[PDB]
This record gives sequence, C-alpha cells and structure tokens, in this order.
Amino acid sequence: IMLEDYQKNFLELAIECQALRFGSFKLKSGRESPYFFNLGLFNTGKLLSNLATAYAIAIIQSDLKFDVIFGPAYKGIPLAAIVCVKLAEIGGSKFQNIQYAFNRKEAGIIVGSALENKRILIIDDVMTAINEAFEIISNAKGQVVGSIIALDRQEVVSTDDKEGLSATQTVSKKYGIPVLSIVSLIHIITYLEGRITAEEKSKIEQYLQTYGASA
Amino acid sequence: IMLEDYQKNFLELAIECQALRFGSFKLKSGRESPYFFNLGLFNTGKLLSNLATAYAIAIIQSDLKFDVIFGPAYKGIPLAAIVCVKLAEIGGSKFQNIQYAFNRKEAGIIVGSALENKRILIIDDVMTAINEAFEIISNAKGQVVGSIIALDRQEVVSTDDKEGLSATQTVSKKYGIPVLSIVSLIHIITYLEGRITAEEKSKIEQYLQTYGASA
Ligand SMILES: [Mg+2]
Ligand SMILES: [Mg+2]
Repeated sequence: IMLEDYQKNFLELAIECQALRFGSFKLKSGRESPYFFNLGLFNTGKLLSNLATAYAIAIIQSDLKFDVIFGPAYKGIPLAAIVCVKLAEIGGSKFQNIQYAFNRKEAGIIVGSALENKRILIIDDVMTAINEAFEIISNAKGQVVGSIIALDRQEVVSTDDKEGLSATQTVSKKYGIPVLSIVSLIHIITYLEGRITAEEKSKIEQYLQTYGASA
Repeated sequence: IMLEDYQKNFLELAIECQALRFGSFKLKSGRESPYFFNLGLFNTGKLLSNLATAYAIAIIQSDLKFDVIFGPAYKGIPLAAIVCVKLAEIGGSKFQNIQYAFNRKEAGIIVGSALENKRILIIDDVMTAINEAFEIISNAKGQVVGSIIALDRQEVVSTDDKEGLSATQTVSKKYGIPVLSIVSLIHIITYLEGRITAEEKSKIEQYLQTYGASA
C-alpha cells in the first residue's frame, strides 16, 4: 500500500538471507533494539543481483541527476560497482555512460575518471566517515549531489533531544543534499503487518516512538 | 573462426573505450610494444556490464568448479563483485549461490564468508601480488582452484630464455591451477585481420615472435 514492489522484494530477501533479524539486540550505545541489520549477508551472486536492482530502482525513481557513483572504501566499492552496472542495464539510455569511482585508503587516491565538474552520488551500506567522502570528493573538484544507503534507521542522533534530526537528516541538512534509502524502519514495520501478531509488531513501533526521528 | 562471440564483442568495446590502443609503447622493462592495455577504461555502467558478461562467459565455458570468487584489493574488488552477480544472472541454477570475497590491505582481513573448505577462483585485471592472494587464501583454509584475468599477454618472463614460460603459465605451473583469460594476444592478432593491412598486422605478429611464449 505504502511500500513499492522493489522494497517488498528487498525486505523478503533481507529476512531470508538473515541480513535482517528480529529479536533483542544491544547497539554500540547500549540501547536495546528489536532488530539487527547487516547488509554483508547479501553475499551470493543472486543476493547481490537483487541488492543491485533494489538500489538501482530507488535511484531511478528519485530522478536525481548525477555523472559518477562513488563508493567509500571498503564496503562501498562493490556496491558502487554492481549498482553502476545495474543502472545501465535497467535504467535506459540516460544511465549508459555513468562512471563509477572509489578510493584507496592509503597510509587517498581516487580510482576512476577526473571528478572535476562531475556530479557525484555516494553509495554506501549504512550511515553512522561521511565527512571523509565529502572531503575526498571536494578536493578532486567533485560536487556531491546526493547519497544512498540500504537502510535508514531513522534514529535521533542525541538521546536527550527527542526532537532532533536523524543521521540521514543531519547529513542532508549539512550538505544540502538528499540521502536516499531503499527502505526505512517505518517500511520494515509496514511489511511485517500480517506476518507477526500485535506482539513484536508492537515492540518495534514502541521502539520507533522512543528512538525514532520525526519526518 | 577461432574467436568466440564474447571475445569479439569484448575486443570491439576494448578498442572503442580506448582500453586497447595500438601504436608504439615502451613497457616498464624498456621493451617496445605495438599496443597498450588498460582495463580501467572500462569505466561506465554499460562498459562494466559488458566486461562482467565477458568474464562470466569465459568462466562458465571453462567448466571450473568453485564456491567463491575472490578479488585482490583494489582492482579486483569491483571485478569480483560484478562478475559474481553476472554468473548468477546468466549462468543458471549452479551459479545462484556463489559467494564473493576480497581483502582489506590493512597496515589483511577478508570481507566475506569463512573460506574453510571453500574452492576459490581469483579474479583480477592483469597478471604481472599473485603470491599475496594465495597466502591470504591458504591461511583462511581456502583452496585456490583457478585464476582469471582479462588479457593474457603471453610474454616470456625472462628476456634471454625464449623457451621459458609466460606469466600465466608460470602461475599455472606453480599452483597446479588453470589461469583463464577473456582474450590473449593471439586473439587480438586474429580479430585485427581485415581491419588493418599487412603493415601493423605484421608488426604485432613479429612482436609475438620475439617476445611471445609457446603454447
Ligand atoms: Mg518517476
Ligand atoms: Mg561447454
């Protein structure tokens, strides 16, 4: 009803491959969470194919205009790559010539074409690092025009500031750009209706209440 | 006649995107070469799509049996990824559950599933580094069963040993495994017939004579 078909498909695969788990989980903060998410578990050719398609459709539907998809080392490298491919495969003539690029985290160089006057989309797995990418890109004269992750957790950044912004909202405000996501926690909650009873369904909604950011 | 359709298609794209150039080029050794090759120039979604397909068909046709495709950091990360995807998309039911993996070059950890008792294919751009990958994989109890690159240059490793082995042959002998390639220099030479006259066509064949390894 609210959920697109690519979002429903992503979430069912997410649950099947165990990238999305439900139960009792303690976050790094110590806060207790009704689910756990690891995109890494999208780890086969089939799963990666579907993951790439799900990112690709979110990007096409967003209407965002860009020249280069950029994935921060290390998790963003394979993601940038498979999604660049997918865009060209299902996106039509406009997405044929989209370049991809990423960075060596040397102990900084960019692997790809010159970013000067190029509009850049950042792709990564999650958003929790962000400034690093913007720095690298702006140094190369690249203009970041957007960001996409798989799951927007929609959690307020500060505990004792319930009316504060989420991670994605914070980034979107600072750089003036959209931060897309395949799904958000509200989407998880929506998909779970009729798959669970008002038991765990409640738990998660009551977690969105306590820790979730407003639209 | 000798060249498969995926090889013809790869080479035409290679020439179109300038990843394959002809002219006078000095190698690192100082040796003079009739062509230059950079896989990096396969840099758009369309080009990456076709590159992935070309690797994927070479792998399917080879009949090699493996569980994991592994790409050495950094150039092998996106390659491992898009090709893992492609295998699942065109390879049928047998390639659905192939995992992919790579390595952080930390100043070593593997990003992916446990490699123990898993049969591994290495994918990289060229072969000139090789031991690094084998070490990493054997430590994790992974069994390397093969390697694939885009272009086999077929050059003898030692100048003053004309009957010596090529780079790929050397690796194949040391580890007892096949080292596949989308194309070799003999394939380049074959494709160029009727596209050039006996002028540069000669030059390259006379370079294969001087510097090429025997079958
Ligand atoms: Mg639309
Ligand atoms: Mg066959």
